[PDB]
Amino acid sequence: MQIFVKTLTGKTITLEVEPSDTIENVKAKIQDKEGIPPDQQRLIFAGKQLEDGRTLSDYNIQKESTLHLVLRL
Amino acid sequence: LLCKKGCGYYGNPAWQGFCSKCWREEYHKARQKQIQEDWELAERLQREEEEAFASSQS
Ligand SMILES: [Zn+2]
Repeated sequence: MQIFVKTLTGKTITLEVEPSDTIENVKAKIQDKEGIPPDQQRLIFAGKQLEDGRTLSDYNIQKESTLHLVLRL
Repeated sequence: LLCKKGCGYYGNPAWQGFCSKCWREEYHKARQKQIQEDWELAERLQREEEEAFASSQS
């Protein structure tokens, strides 16, 4: 399925993912497209920072959901 | 009974009383408010990383 990951700086990343994907997995995917390392990434959906060991389905992230990416410094 | 937006179609219990089309409109509305809210939060959190970095190198 597709989900979109918006940055604050004018970019939307489209990812190919499964409800079963871990957050760690999704961040690996962002490293693939964007060259950003997983540990520089904070992902947000529905008011919450997403945890590395949980899956998209744990958050009811469905087809076409939009997450936000913030950079960790 | 009938759709709560007053559509003239029947609403579905599994969709809070709404019909297929009216429920898709509510769903879209909710998902826009969620994206706005997450944007606001991602601003807060970005402000905060830049500050935490800045006081770290100050
Ligand atoms: Zn209706």
